[PDB]
Amino acid sequence: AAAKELEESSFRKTFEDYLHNVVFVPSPSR
Amino acid sequence: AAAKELEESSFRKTFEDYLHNVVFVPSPSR
Amino acid sequence: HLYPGEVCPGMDIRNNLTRLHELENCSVIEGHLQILLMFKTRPEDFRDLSFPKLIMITDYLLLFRVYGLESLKDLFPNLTVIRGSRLFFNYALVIFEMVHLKELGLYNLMNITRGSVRIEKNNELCYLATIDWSRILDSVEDNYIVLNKDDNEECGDICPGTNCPATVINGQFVERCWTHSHCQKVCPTICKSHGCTAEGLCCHSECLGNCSQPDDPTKCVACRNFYLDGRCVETCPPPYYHFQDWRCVNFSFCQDLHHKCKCHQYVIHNNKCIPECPSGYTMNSSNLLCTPCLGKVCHLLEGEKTIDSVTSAQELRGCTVINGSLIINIRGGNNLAAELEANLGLIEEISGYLKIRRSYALVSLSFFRKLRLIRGETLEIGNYSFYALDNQNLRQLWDWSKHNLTITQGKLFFHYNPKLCLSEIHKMEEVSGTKGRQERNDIALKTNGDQASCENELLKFSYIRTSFDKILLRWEPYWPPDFRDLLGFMLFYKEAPYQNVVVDIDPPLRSNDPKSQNHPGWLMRGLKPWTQYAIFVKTLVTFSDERRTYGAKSDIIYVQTDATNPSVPLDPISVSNSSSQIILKWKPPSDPNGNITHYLVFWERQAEDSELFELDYCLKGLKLPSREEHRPFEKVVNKESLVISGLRHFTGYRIELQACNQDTPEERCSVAAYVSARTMPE
Amino acid sequence: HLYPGEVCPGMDIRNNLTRLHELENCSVIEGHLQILLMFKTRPEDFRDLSFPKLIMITDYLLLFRVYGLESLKDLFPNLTVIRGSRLFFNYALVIFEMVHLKELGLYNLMNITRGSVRIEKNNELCYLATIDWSRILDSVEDNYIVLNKDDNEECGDICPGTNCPATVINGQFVERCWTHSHCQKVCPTICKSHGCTAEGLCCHSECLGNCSQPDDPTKCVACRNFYLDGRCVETCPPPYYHFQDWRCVNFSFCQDLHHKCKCHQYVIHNNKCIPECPSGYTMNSSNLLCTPCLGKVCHLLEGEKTIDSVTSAQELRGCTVINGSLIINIRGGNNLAAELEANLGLIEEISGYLKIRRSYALVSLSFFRKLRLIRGETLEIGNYSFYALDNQNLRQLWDWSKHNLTITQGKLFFHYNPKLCLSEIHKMEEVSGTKGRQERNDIALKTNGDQASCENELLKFSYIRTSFDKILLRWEPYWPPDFRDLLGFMLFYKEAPYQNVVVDIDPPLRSNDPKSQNHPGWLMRGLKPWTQYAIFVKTLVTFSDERRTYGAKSDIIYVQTD
Amino acid sequence: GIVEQCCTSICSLYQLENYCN
Amino acid sequence: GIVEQCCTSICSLYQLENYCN
Amino acid sequence: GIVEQCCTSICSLYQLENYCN
Amino acid sequence: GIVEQCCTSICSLYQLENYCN
Amino acid sequence: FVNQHLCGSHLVEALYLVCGERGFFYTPKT
Amino acid sequence: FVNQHLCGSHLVEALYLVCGERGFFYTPKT
Amino acid sequence: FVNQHLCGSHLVEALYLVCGERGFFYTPKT
Amino acid sequence: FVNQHLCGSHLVEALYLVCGERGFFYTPKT
Ligand SMILES: *[C@@H]1O[C@H](CO)[C@@H](O[C@@H]2O[C@H](CO)[C@@H](O[C@@H]3O[C@H](CO)[C@@H](O)[C@H](O)[C@@H]3O)[C@H](O)[C@H]2NC(C)=O)[C@H](O)[C@H]1NC(C)=O
Ligand SMILES: *[C@@H]1O[C@H](CO)[C@@H](O[C@@H]2O[C@H](CO)[C@@H](O[C@@H]3O[C@H](CO)[C@@H](O)[C@H](O)[C@@H]3O)[C@H](O)[C@H]2NC(C)=O)[C@H](O)[C@H]1NC(C)=O
Ligand SMILES: *[C@@H]1O[C@H](CO[C@@H]2O[C@@H](C)[C@@H](O)[C@@H](O)[C@@H]2O)[C@@H](O[C@@H]2O[C@H](CO)[C@@H](O)[C@H](O)[C@H]2NC(C)=O)[C@H](O)[C@H]1NC(C)=O
Ligand SMILES: *[C@@H]1O[C@H](CO[C@@H]2O[C@@H](C)[C@@H](O)[C@@H](O)[C@@H]2O)[C@@H](O[C@@H]2O[C@H](CO)[C@@H](O)[C@H](O)[C@H]2NC(C)=O)[C@H](O)[C@H]1NC(C)=O
Ligand SMILES: *[C@@H]1O[C@H](CO[C@@H]2O[C@@H](C)[C@@H](O)[C@@H](O)[C@@H]2O)[C@@H](O[C@@H]2O[C@H](CO)[C@@H](O)[C@H](O)[C@H]2NC(C)=O)[C@H](O)[C@H]1NC(C)=O
Ligand SMILES: *[C@@H]1O[C@H](CO[C@@H]2O[C@@H](C)[C@@H](O)[C@@H](O)[C@@H]2O)[C@@H](O[C@@H]2O[C@H](CO)[C@@H](O)[C@H](O)[C@H]2NC(C)=O)[C@H](O)[C@H]1NC(C)=O
Ligand SMILES: *[C@@H]1O[C@H](CO)[C@@H](O[C@@H]2O[C@H](CO)[C@@H](O)[C@H](O)[C@H]2NC(C)=O)[C@H](O)[C@H]1NC(C)=O
Ligand SMILES: *[C@@H]1O[C@H](CO)[C@@H](O[C@@H]2O[C@H](CO)[C@@H](O)[C@H](O)[C@H]2NC(C)=O)[C@H](O)[C@H]1NC(C)=O
Ligand SMILES: *[C@@H]1O[C@H](CO[C@@H]2O[C@@H](C)[C@@H](O)[C@@H](O)[C@@H]2O)[C@@H](O)[C@H](O)[C@H]1NC(C)=O
Ligand SMILES: *[C@@H]1O[C@H](CO[C@@H]2O[C@@H](C)[C@@H](O)[C@@H](O)[C@@H]2O)[C@@H](O)[C@H](O)[C@H]1NC(C)=O
Ligand SMILES: *[C@@H]1O[C@H](CO)[C@@H](O)[C@H](O)[C@H]1NC(C)=O
Ligand SMILES: *[C@@H]1O[C@H](CO)[C@@H](O)[C@H](O)[C@H]1NC(C)=O
Repeated sequence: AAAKELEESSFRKTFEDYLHNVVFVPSPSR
Repeated sequence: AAAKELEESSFRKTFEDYLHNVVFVPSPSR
Repeated sequence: HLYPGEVCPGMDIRNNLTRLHELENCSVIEGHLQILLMFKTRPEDFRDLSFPKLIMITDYLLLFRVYGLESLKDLFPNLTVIRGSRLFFNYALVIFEMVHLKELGLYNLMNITRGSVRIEKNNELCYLATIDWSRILDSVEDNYIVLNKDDNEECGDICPGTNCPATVINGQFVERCWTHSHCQKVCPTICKSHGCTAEGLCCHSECLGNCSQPDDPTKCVACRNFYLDGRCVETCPPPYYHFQDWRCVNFSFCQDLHHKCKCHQYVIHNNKCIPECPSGYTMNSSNLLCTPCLGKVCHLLEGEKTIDSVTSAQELRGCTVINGSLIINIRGGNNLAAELEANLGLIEEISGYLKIRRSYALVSLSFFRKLRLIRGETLEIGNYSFYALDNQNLRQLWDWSKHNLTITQGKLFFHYNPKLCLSEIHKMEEVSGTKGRQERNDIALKTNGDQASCENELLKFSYIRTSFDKILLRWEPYWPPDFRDLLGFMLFYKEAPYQNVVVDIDPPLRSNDPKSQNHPGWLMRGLKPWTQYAIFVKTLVTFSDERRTYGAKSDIIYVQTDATNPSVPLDPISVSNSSSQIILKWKPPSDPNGNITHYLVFWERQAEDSELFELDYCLKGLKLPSREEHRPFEKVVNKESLVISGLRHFTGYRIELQACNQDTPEERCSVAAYVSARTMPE
Repeated sequence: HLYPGEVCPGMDIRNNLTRLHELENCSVIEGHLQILLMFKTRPEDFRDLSFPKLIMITDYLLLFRVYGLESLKDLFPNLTVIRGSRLFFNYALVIFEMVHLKELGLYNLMNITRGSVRIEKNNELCYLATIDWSRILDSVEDNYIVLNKDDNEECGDICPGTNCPATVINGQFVERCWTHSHCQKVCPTICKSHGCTAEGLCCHSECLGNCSQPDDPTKCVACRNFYLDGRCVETCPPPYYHFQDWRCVNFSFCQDLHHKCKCHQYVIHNNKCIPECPSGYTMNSSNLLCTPCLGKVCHLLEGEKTIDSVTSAQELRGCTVINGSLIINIRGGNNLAAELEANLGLIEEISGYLKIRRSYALVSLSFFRKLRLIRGETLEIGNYSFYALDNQNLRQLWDWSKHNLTITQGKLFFHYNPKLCLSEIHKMEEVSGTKGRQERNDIALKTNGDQASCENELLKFSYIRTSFDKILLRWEPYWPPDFRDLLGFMLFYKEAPYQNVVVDIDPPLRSNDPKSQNHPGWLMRGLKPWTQYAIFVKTLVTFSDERRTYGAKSDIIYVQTD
Repeated sequence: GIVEQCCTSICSLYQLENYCN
Repeated sequence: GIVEQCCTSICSLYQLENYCN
Repeated sequence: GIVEQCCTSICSLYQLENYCN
Repeated sequence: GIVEQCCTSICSLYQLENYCN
Repeated sequence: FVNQHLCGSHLVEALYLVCGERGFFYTPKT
Repeated sequence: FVNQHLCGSHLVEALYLVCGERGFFYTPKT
Repeated sequence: FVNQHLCGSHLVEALYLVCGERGFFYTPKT
Repeated sequence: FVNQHLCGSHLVEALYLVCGERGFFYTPKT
């Protein structure tokens, strides 16, 4: 019933992931 | 919840089938 | 004697009663009897038709769609025993689709040894509730009765009076009968093994069900085990041999039985005339004895067999090698597992694949006793040597302590198995050694074992705080290796006077673990005093498509609450049976609120009312009614009454009664209940 | 005038305020701006720091984990418009994980054209309920606000009196402000598009939000669409060309822009300086015009792209040929479908496979407009050109009237699609022409379409008997090819004041069909007179593992009692 | 089998003619 | 990627050393 | 018989179909 | 620094492992 | 002649209508 | 040195502890 | 299709409506 | 493992417990 909240939390987690993925590689260029 | 009754009806049907399968071929021998 | 007729092995009768006269004289039919499909018969075709000679049938008996027949008391008045070697979907008596069949009259039937009875689609039959199957059968819960005239409650299946035993079963006395005339015979509770005679005396130790004389092997009716020449015997003396679990035959008999397939040629083992020898054995040209030797292949029809009952099972009874594939499908509802085990896989190998589809009640696979190797030389479609689907009760496959498994080829197919968690699945992958085969969706990772948290992770409680109205638990906060996946805490609680065995909690901030000050907890308010409770906790985490972190559950724990002040001591009755004795009796309070230690009793001397001392009773109007401080007290222990002595005649008394569930420190006691009384005058 | 500063296109600032002085004078920053990861900052590092020079940002703006900052009314007192071409998960304003950030004071912000606003993990921020997003945004239902100081109700975010509009929205008058001083400005119901001036008069038809004088293109503050030399203009007069939807430049400018990748070399089409031409076009050595010719391969990185938002989408805006595979995975919660359609597959071919995993709000695939062919030259593992999983709102794939589908290789993979019934699935198998490929359990025959009765069979009521206390319905008894499989009749009944849209019945005896007197019925007692009821019946039958006899449902009928 | 012919397929009268003698 | 290295695997200090300059 | 089927019982069209050739 | 890691933050055993050789 | 999938008593009465007279024996071996 | 899967502010503070000084630039092209 | 017990000319016309064409022959032996 | 801010002899004994053996050298240049 409330499984939209369950996927909403994963959506929040994905939003957490993507900003971190932006922050992650501008630095390794060697 | 009551799915045991659902499979029980199929069990009844299988019991119907098997007696009919006994009755079916003692006759074709040619 | 004991059996005047003959054997006459079982032949089944169709379409008219003409071939029925072939089976008249014979007393015990080896095999089975089926009577079927006679649409052009009449009720007058049975009145001149009776067979009292039959007493016992070995295997089974069947009645199917024969018109005009209404009873069986005439056709078979004296059938008594069904052994049930060859069964029929775990039945031995088929009463089915019989138009006009309204009664049985099968009073002489006493014991059915192995099997059950199914009755269906017989819209005339009654007198059925008057039949105690427990006297005749052991497992009475395997008897299916439906679609009958009793299902539309009309039949008064009564007897005139006393005779028929009216025995309580479930709600009241059940009068036990067969017809309006024939009662159902009950032997007493000591003659149950071998039957009883007419007055009720126990029969001989080899009789069964009925005996003509009490305690006589030469005057039984039916043998318990074996028959030999006017005597029911416990065993075959030499040189005789047990034949089909009912008699003793000489060597020449089973000898010459072999000489007739020139179909079941026979051999001898263990003083028994048997069909065949198991593995490691050899025939004998002299005496057909299963001699041991060095080194049994039951090659199937088309390498394949659907297996659904004991009727399927006994075809592979005693087999050692199966040259084919097996299919397990039992739409059941009854555990046949012991009887399933009793004639199954004393084997190691299956040459082809193995299939298990849609079986209901198979909780385990331990009935595969010696099963070791899966060859899989013919695979299931989709390239599988193994199949599994729709098994609502299957939990364990095997204990992998001593059970082993070797799988040559093929893969695994796991779907819709709601009580089969992935732990033993991967253990079967491990012991199989075939883990480098299974692709994605060879295991349904959403349906298999999704009714109970199984796998590994256990919660451990750090602290417990109890009260009479508060509960706090504290436990180690577990975190999966992705800490974001923890959604919450599932908690199950209930009360439990036995020990033979819902809320949710938000997760706290993880944020560190030098001092992760995040030991999670929940307060319960809904407590009853002195009351035992059963609580356990499960961890709610996010599902992942990968090998998901299995999540934790807690132990079931039992915590009794403390105890408050007990309730009002109910119904204080204060009677004075003497001039100084007052019995005070009472009921227990509505809420003891702990184990009641005693009853605090206060009796207080109420003086006479002071307005009476200044009234002129010599004037007309002389109507006289015939009626901290330490008060005298009592701690009534383990009694709901108290007589009080040393009391004044003609003095009213106030009584204050309380109960007490605590006595030794600082007495927790009830609230005050009051009464007043008066002693008798002297 | 209208923009005395400069452009100074977007560069993002990290670890200290040293590089911030690079972006001082500039009037409107092209691109985006992010400020991130400054732990060692102080509140004293902002009182001597302000930029009123910026008024509009084109694409987006982001604030992430910078300490000591508590407000924004000083750093950007006069930022006004966000256009939002390049978005950020359908957001253009990111305020996230900002310790000490307690208020905004972003009063001069008037319109955010495209995108949304997401606020999270900012346990100091308040003044949040005093912000009418409908004045600034359109799709206010796409704004995510959680984990804040406002989420533990403490802040009295008030203003001393009248000034701030106290407007009823949901339950009562909501006072609208930015700080305890800064009210939220509300233009009247006629100056809504181009904004209003201070006294409330409408601005010019090319202004936007603010104007220094009412109804003056030479005295606006922000242009609606296009800027040219102190005048907000509706389009480019010749010889000028639209650049990035905000201005008009000559041939010389966009010409000399091309000469610097010797990275986004530019061309000109449709009076516009644009990056590239679509398929069937050709450059020009003279003027870089997208000339038509005879015969756009957006070749991916490793032939694969997860697609999740508009930010993923605009990378493939206007493509025609995909030399790769696509992954459609949107754990969404909001329908992006119109804007999803706005920049998607005007294509016909996919070289590799297609994947659709766990997407929630996608009710349809009609945003795929022109798609015809899947080459499938790289398959999904397990030999699939196609994938489908866990789509909780997907019902229709396409209308197979005009939509076509051509599949070279690979197979179909259908699981847990609870409103995707098997009829259109078999239609997809038919129009695909690849029906002779799917094995067993390539379609989950238990979970696909199991939330609404779909397939074919319709119950038809023979007789209707009504009362004020009795209802009897009689219908034609359907019987499947195995009559044993019918186990009962599911009936759904309720009352219905509108027409904008529970009991069971045992099956009667079939036994024949010259005269099958088994027209089944149910008597209803629970009737109210003068009352409209909505009743419909479903047939409860036995599941089989084969092609199961689909079962019947009745029509939703409306019966008004006495 | 029986439902293999009369329920899986549909039996013909010639198929049932073998189930006459 | 980031969780591809620090959450799918576990990052090393040498792996994060490239995320120092 | 005739009234045994059409008057005792009621004949079906399939029963009368044997009374077509 | 030292209190920058063990008093401002809390040091880990892996952080102090660089302060083993 | 019905053209339909058949089970139960429908199939039973169909078989009795087909057989009429003898129709089926029961000698698999004898 | 923790040996654990890392996300969120745990991973953020871990990265800040690794970087200390400059750590990361933002020049993909310039 | 009537569902009724039938005799006489009712049954005769019913049989003629069922038969239409040939319907009935008269060869018991020949 | 304590999870606490550390100074003084607490931190000294913590460092000695971490080091045990050699732990620290003194060659900045040599
Ligand atoms: C009907 O008569 C029998 C005769 O004894 C009553 O006892 C049952 O006897 C059979 C045969 O000996 C027992 O079966 C055996 O079970 C063992 C395992 O327990 C198995 O290894 C053997 O192969 C054989 O199958 C059966 O257990 C036994 N049952 C009882 C309850 O004693 C039977 O009870 C009589 N029926 C009634 C309703 O009294
Ligand atoms: C903020 O200012 C704009 C400026 O007009 C207000 O109008 C909106 O303008 C945009 C830009 O043209 C419109 O988007 C367009 O939509 C069409 C489809 O309808 C699409 O084909 C174009 O490519 C373009 O994207 C938008 O529809 C339009 N909206 C309205 C309601 O007029 C906008 O309303 C202002 N915001 C507020 C909150 O007042
Ligand atoms: C049932 O038994 C009667 C009685 O005869 C006995 O059984 C016979 C099989 C045989 O062993 C006799 O010696 C027994 O006394 C049978 O009737 C006899 O049938 C035979 C031929 O079958 C005939 O020659 C006799 O004259 C008959 N005698 C009488 C008194 O009728 C009968 O055939 C047996 N039926 C079956 C099916 O076994
Ligand atoms: C060995 O046994 C055979 C067979 O036993 C007979 O059949 C049994 C079912 C049981 O009824 C036994 O009592 C029977 O004896 C014997 O052959 C029969 O012997 C009896 C002797 O009373 C004779 O009347 C029968 O006609 C014989 N059967 C035939 C077909 O002729 C045999 O005599 C036994 N041999 C020894 C040495 O005991
Ligand atoms: C912000 O503007 C000031 C003012 O100078 C204007 O902008 C310059 C870029 C140039 O175009 C001048 O003609 C304008 O009047 C800038 O301060 C100047 O900086 C330069 C160094 O680049 C210096 O030589 C001048 O003397 C400065 N002039 C004044 C009046 O201070 C400042 O650099 C601009 N900031 C940025 C980031 O461009
Ligand atoms: C063609 O356009 C260029 C560039 O346009 C300039 O930049 C725009 C953003 C806008 O601000 C225009 O008003 C600008 O003209 C012109 O080159 C510039 O011209 C101005 C004239 O005022 C001059 O001050 C600049 O120094 C020039 N730029 C350079 C790098 O020298 C050019 O003049 C335009 N040509 C025509 C015919 O209009
Ligand atoms: C299952 O695996 C077997 C093993 O490779 C496949 O069978 C082979 O098929 C090819 C051509 O079809 C033959 O040349 C081989 O001789 C076959 N080998 C065996 C052992 O049968 C089969 O194609 C696979 N089926 C599926 C559905 O995957
Ligand atoms: C999927 O199908 C392809 C096509 O048959 C299989 O790939 C072939 O594998 C064999 C040996 O592994 C090669 O000789 C062929 O060249 C391959 N063909 C192609 C087109 O790649 C593949 O094995 C199949 N995979 C599964 C899981 O069934
Ligand atoms: C089958 O398993 C039998 C019991 O296994 C024994 O106990 C377990 C705990 C293991 O340690 C196992 O190795 C032991 O042998 C064995 O007796 C038997 O050899 C096994 N057979 C095969 C083929 O593995
Ligand atoms: C794609 O579909 C377009 C519309 O299809 C037309 O209508 C349907 C009902 C069919 O009858 C179809 O044959 C008609 O052409 C077509 O215009 C177009 O040619 C189709 N393209 C392909 C490759 O099939
Ligand atoms: C009884 O049935 C058998 C076998 O079908 C047949 O030979 C015999 O003629 C039948 N007898 C009667 C009277 O129908
Ligand atoms: C600011 O940071 C940059 C790079 O992070 C660095 O070059 C510069 O020295 C820093 N300045 C100060 C004052 O910290």
